[PDB]
Amino acid sequence: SSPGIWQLDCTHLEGKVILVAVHVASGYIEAEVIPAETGQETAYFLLKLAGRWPVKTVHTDNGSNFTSTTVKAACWWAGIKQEDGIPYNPQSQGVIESMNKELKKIIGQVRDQAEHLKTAVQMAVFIHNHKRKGYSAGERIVDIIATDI
Amino acid sequence: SSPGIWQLDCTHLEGKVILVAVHVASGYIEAEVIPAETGQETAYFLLKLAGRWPVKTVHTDNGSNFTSTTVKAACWWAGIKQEDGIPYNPQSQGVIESMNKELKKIIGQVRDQAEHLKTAVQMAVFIHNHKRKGYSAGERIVDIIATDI
Ligand SMILES: CC(C)C[C@H](CNC(=O)CCCN)Cc1ccc2c(c1C(=O)O)OCO2
Ligand SMILES: CC(C)C[C@H](CNC(=O)CCCN)Cc1ccc2c(c1C(=O)O)OCO2
Repeated sequence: SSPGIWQLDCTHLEGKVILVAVHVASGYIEAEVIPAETGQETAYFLLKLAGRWPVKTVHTDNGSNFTSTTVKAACWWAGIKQEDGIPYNPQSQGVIESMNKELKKIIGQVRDQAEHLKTAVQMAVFIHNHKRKGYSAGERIVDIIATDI
Repeated sequence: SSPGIWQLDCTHLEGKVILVAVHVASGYIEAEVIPAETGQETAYFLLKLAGRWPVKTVHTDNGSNFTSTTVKAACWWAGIKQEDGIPYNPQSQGVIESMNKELKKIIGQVRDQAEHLKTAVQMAVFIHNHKRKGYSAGERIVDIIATDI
């Protein structure tokens, strides 16, 4: 069910890891900076996400997170169906690749306004979610979910 | 105005600080655990919040955060109108007091399922936002904002 489908995405910058969740139908994102991708960090990120939006299904970003007993525990706790992130539809790869490039571009544009990478990432999330393309990703996710309710 | 109005709230547990943002019209919350309330932490919290929901006005929780140059910078950056949290309507105090008590109750109910307080707080956010009272706070915030769009 489209309103509840999210995709995990992990990208790298400044020797750190940026963990991203994308709401597939809208392009809306949430992101955090972590020292490295672990099952524990991914699990905690999902708990946060699921308390904020009605997360039904998550396409996990890799096999280690898919396998992680802590990720499995969090998905159980939060009522999330854990699925693989295998792009059966092959355009899914390019969309995420493009989003990572786009996010890094925005991060570079704001980078000098913040001391810490985590702050620049949140500024980039803001800009991404507010950008009109016409509705913004923030507007689309709200409309999609409201219609579903 | 109503769709974009949030209230900051700071409460204490286990020698730590729980920073809460409440969407006044719906009762929907976002929360984080921090070692202590500083302007820096409050500012960062607001940047995160504003990238995720259309935050127009924030009733700050105290005068130190209202005054903080870092909080002011974040509100400027994110297009947030910073206001005081003075309850001209005196029922506002009791509503927040009650929410803090309610949150702590839920935290106590989940506390043994997580090692770390921050995790229990996110579990409590989840339970709070999903609880049907009939719509949940999560459903109400989405409806309110969608209608506004
Ligand atoms: C709001 C922005 C224009 C300036 C804030 C204040 N920053 C500055 O004024 C310094 C910018 C000069 N390079 C950024 C900020 C807010 C809150 C934080 C931060 C940072 C950050 O700088 O990363 O770290 C964690 O908590
Ligand atoms: C999902 C929950 C039932 C179990 C997770 C795994 N926890 C356990 O199984 C231990 C439970 C001990 N009572 C909780 C968890 C997930 C992710 C984290 C955590 C914690 C946490 O425990 O606080 O800390 C930071 O990152």
